[PDB]
Amino acid sequence: GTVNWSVEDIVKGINSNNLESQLQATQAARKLLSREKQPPIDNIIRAGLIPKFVSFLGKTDCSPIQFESAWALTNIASGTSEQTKAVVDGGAIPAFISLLASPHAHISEQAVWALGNIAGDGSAFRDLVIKHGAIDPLLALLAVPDLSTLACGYLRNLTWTLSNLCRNKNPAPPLDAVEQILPTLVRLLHHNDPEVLADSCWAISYLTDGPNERIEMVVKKGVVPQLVKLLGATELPIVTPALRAIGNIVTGTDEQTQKVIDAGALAVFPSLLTNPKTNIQKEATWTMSNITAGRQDQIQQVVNHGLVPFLVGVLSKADFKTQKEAAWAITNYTSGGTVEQIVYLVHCGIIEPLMNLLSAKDTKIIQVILDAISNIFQAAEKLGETEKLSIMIEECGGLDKIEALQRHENESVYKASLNLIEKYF
Amino acid sequence: CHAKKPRI
Amino acid sequence: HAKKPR
Repeated sequence: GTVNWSVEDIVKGINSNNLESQLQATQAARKLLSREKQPPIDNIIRAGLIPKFVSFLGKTDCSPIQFESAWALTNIASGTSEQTKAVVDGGAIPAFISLLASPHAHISEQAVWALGNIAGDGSAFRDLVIKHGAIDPLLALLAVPDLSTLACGYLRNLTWTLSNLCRNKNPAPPLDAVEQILPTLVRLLHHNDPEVLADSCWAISYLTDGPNERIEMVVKKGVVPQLVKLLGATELPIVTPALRAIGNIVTGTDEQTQKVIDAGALAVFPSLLTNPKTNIQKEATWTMSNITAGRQDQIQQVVNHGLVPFLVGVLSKADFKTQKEAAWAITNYTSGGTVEQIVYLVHCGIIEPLMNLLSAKDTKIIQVILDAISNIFQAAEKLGETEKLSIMIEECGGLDKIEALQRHENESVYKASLNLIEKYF
Repeated sequence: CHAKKPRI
Repeated sequence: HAKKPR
């Protein structure tokens, strides 16, 4: 009875003075906007209906029309930024925040959903949702002794909308807002539903992507151990955001990185660095490169966990992006590691996998590899075994590579190559 | 995490 | 020796 209407019919019903006719027309609009194939969002917008839907959102006496217009506006705001802007310009933000207090959970859920869609457009609409005062009523919906008493979908949508209020940068979410939200995020990170856990890890990942003060807000809440626990989950949808959050925390201070080491993260990296997913391997090797860029006690923690062989394996076979992050890890290890540690590197078999990558077209990776070779040679001088290193590099096909790199279009490549080809070869 | 998601 | 981003 409300299926396959026309925008003309929907408009004729919404512009009647019959609340039941308007309810029928708004339901027909919801069903139109609920279709997977080309929902006529732009036709509905041009018809001038968003204002009437927003006005229906305030009809507490007809909760059904509230719910239907909430659903309709949710799906309009789910689209392009211009469409979400139509929704916002109609005055829907304050109305949805008012609906967050509805006695009907199917209506407050839709208000949560619509505000999540609005805040997900970008930082400006996120901050406008926060200025209209959404965080207090949103977190109030989660103020329960046990979260398991709520409904799966309700909690999932609340967690999602909360993660979208932590999302986007330039600017990053307001600090007072992050402080208000984090406590509830920790609870949700300790929930049992994998969807809630995945969106909570995504939220933490957003909050940790920035200056070390943000990383510190998060780390000071004691979440690293739980993120490392979820890093070993069997559901990749949870492992990906968790690995991203841990890798972001490793971009800050050495003390913050130590928090990750102390939590046990390194014991999971044998599997992450052999993971069938290319992006898991890339993220894990990048995080390793930022750990090898830290203190020598942390490089020693890497060594102790048997992860140097896994980095050798990644430089031997992986996506070129993962191989490049591995090369960066090696260069950082050799730049700030002890001599003994560099000798361990060479004893694990780094030379040949590193030299077979001096045939790549990317210039940066060549620079990184050559800097690492230089570091290893310098470490060999302190031991007086640069001839052994030279024989090694020459017996895997390396000297040919460096010699040819002299004749490389780049300049830094040529000069580095030549200094190596002279001081040692 | 999808930036925006519709219902049905 | 240099912590880098993605």
